[PDB]
Amino acid sequence: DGTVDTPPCLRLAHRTWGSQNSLVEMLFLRLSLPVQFHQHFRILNTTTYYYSVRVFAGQEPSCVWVGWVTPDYHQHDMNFDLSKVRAVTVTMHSSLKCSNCYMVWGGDFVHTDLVIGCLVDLATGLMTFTANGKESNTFFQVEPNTKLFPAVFVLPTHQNVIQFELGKQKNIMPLSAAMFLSERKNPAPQCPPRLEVQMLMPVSWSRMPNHFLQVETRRAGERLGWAVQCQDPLTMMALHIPEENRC
Amino acid sequence: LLLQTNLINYVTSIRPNIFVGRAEGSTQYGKWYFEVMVDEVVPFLTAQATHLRVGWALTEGYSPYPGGGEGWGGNGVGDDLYSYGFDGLHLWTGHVARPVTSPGQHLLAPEDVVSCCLDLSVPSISFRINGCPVQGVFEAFNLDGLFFPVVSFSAGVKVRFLLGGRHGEFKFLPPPGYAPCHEAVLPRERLRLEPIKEYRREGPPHLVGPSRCLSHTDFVPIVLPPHLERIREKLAENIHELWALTRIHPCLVNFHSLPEPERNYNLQMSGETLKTLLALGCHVGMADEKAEDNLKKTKLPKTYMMSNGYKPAPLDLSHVRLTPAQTTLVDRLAENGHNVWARDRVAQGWSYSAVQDIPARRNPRLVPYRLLDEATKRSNRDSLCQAVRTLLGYGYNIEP
Amino acid sequence: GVEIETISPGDGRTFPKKGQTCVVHYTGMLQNGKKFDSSRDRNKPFKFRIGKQEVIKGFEEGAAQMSLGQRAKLTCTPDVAYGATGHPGVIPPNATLIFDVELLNLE
Repeated sequence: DGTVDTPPCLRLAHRTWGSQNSLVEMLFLRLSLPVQFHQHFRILNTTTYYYSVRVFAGQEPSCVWVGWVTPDYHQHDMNFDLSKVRAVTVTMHSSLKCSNCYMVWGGDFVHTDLVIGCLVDLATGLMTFTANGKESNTFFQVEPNTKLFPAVFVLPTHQNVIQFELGKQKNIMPLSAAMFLSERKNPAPQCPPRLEVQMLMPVSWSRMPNHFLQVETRRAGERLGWAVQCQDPLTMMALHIPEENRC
Repeated sequence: LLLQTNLINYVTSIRPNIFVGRAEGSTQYGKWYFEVMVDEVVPFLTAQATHLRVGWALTEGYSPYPGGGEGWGGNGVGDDLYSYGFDGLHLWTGHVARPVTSPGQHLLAPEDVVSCCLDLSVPSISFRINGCPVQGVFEAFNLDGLFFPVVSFSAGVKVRFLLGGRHGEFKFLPPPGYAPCHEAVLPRERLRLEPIKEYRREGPPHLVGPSRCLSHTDFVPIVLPPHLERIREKLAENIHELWALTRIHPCLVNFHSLPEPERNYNLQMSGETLKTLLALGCHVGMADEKAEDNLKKTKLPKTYMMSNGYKPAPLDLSHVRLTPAQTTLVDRLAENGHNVWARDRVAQGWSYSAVQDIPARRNPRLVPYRLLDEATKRSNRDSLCQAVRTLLGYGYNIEP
Repeated sequence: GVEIETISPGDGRTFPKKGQTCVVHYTGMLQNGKKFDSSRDRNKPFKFRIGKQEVIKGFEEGAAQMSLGQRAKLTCTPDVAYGATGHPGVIPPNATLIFDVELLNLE
């Protein structure tokens, strides 16, 4: 619980370290409540929201990745690096870059505690990162209509790997204001039970459909190439959670 | 705050067996083109619109699942950034809709041909509808994995695939620098349309597990002491004689009567083979050096002699023997020779193709030993076994 | 006026005139992608005529620009379509409306 001089914080610690061969593989962790960017693209009316993470001692910055993650993230590779990030750039008239994730590598960024922070303005559309009160030149421009989630993926090299710190800045509204519609005007950070951490399970159970689409393929001819043809109207009911984009 | 349910249309994807990837040891031209022909399609079979998108996809990232997935539903090639597509009006990537200006501004309709191009060397994906160029061009995508043609056909649509000229006639001429995809057909099996990561198949109910795939890494195809150098020279002479006998030209001569360029080539080949054998860490074969000519040549008879009259004098088949434990070593040496030959060809610009385009710097056999054809692998194994038997006949025996 | 992005071309020979009943098949949805109303699932084509003011003014303008046998995406600013609050329980206040209207036939 947040104190007078301590913002509402969530701490992640390794239950077992150095005992019974505890796993030290990098873990992918995502927050529950995302931030919804404003559809329109033009001090209490600020559109910027800031959250910080206090990296405790014993954790190497080189194995620290904090930022924002697109809800379309399905990567569970141990060898995690900034260079190994899926991204594409669309060029029309216009030129925009869309990526599955937006971190800055901790090793290139920096027993001191590295207080990594991320500043995102929904109206501006640009994301900035500040560590220990020092700004950074790394900037990313997400699409105007997006549902980015808070992102932090670390490799556990210490009993306490990383801990959250949801606190309002000097003039930037807390992330809880953007996460919750009701608390939009409330400047006091809160840590409600819905704001729980989530890890990326490598495999999850999924129901196999009873009836599949009937697809038949054959060689049309020497000059017509391969041909496929399916004539079967199949429809399905979809349950989608607004919090996290899924079907 | 709550959940919403609506009727969505089931989607599935198909893909030919051909694989195209980019790597340091690339065996492809780096730029491939395919054409897509669309037959009669019902614009609205159900309440939801028909989902038709064509583009490239990653071999390990794009794993479409029937039913649930990213976005509201109907996951296709544009639903995830692992794949890219073009539906006619909007260029989709990662379930993000971005309209692209077109000369026709028409959706996917029958009696139309869709042409797309991709460059492996430089990230650039360009597609054209009915020959009309599209301003929107995909760019700045990493080359890991393999890009393959894929269509996310809807329930009521019928589409035709034109991978290359051999498979079918192209509606439009390929752009310069782009080759038809029929030249990228894997030699192991013919190019046929197959579902991507399908866990179910029809059973005359045939459950299917994970499908094995080859990454871009798989797509990439010592000291000689004077005492061993003498044996290497003897093996060079023997190999030259064997090649002359097999080819039965001035090269069709004896081991010591071979032409000077032929003798130099045989010496270089024997030196390379000896270096490869030494790098394998086999046993010391410097034994019975004087017994190199122990075997009796069969070239003395007129029938074995070539038409030119020269006697190559090769090693005796009965005298020459191959150790059963050396079969693995022979196969490894043949694989190393094939790999170094493919690397040398790639250094000159030669790449894998369905045909032998020597002026265009294309090597039809530029494939790794694992992916090599049965005939080529058998020939390499036979050559390695013959070399091992020749070495054994000269008194050189190693354990590997 | 409302923006019209022609997904599918139309003949354009005939146009909906004033006082003539018009048949549409719309699949409107919000900006976020969550659909709210559509006439295709109900299997009942929607019938309306220009000048009755029954439909929103943006919809009438789009139908006026619309052509027989043509599919296009029609988006509405919240000012013209349900200004401030409008249709509680379906359309949130100050929300845009994107429609996919298509002419099966005229009167």
